[PDB]
Amino acid sequence: MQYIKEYTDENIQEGLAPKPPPPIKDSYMMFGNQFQCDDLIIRPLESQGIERLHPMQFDHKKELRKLNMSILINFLDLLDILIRSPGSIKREEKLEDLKLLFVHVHHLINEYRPHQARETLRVMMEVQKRQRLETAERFQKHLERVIEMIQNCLASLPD
Amino acid sequence: GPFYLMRELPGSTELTGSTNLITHYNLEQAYNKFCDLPGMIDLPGSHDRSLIEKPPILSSGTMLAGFRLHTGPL
Amino acid sequence: MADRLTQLQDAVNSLADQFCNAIGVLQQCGANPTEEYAQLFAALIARTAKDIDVLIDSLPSEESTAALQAASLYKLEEENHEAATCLEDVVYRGDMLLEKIQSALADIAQSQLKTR
Repeated sequence: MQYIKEYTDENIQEGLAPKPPPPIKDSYMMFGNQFQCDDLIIRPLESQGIERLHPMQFDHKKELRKLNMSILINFLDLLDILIRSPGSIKREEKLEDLKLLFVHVHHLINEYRPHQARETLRVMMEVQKRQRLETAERFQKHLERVIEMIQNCLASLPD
Repeated sequence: GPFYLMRELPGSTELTGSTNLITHYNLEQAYNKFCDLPGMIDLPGSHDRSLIEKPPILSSGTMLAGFRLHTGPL
Repeated sequence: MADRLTQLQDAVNSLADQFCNAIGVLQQCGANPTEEYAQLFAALIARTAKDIDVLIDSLPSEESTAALQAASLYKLEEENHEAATCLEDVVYRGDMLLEKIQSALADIAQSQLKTR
């Protein structure tokens, strides 16, 4: 609601005395609730706030096939660990563990999208070339019709 | 091979709610008995400020006394 | 949206929401009803599990990744530029023919008006 005054009052005056715009920053930005740290990797980072159990290979497909059995077996182990020990504390760590697993699948699956995004870019470059050639050939064809026409006219004129 | 984050399940049958808790807690014969005492009380006496006694219980000089108060026979 | 990622994510969410309520529901409502529900629920969960397995094979492998795609785009960028030149070479021939015929028709109209 409140406009800034002491950084704007010096605008109505000529010459090179008006202030320049600020150069581009290369530091962390504090605007908003979000941390929004500068030069963040495009892929989501689970390095901070999440424990890492991932392999050196970093292949999503191998992990996805293994992760699926583990969540399912845990689901089945969580089903009967209630009867084996109702008053035990470990049930809520299993839910949390389950929550951690849920955090992981989505985190791992999101790995594919950046690669997927890159693929979308290539067709745009590719399709225009497929379109530009057609326009040029069509134009050439149209021109040809006209030229053969004026040759017919030049054949019929002097006779 | 092993799935991620397998662990050891608890002891095979510890104390659960799937056991018969009463027979384990030695209370069977009382139930097998059980499954008015005013009447029980009534048999000893006649029948069974009963409004006043309850209120008194809700919140929760024998020789000299006799000498002090005299009640006319007729 | 016809996207592989959207379909895979959706299946996982249904399983999470579908199974959390179902176990609670089993605890919630207790002969004939309990047995049928067990099969009905097992059926769906089983179906979802099968679907997840089917989905993983479809996605692309480690080879031909994003860096490779960018590399492919490079060679492509040069090709596009050349294609553009083709049309700029094609043009201006119609323009010169058009200016010639406008000059000719202007001369004819001038001769027609001067012969009077």
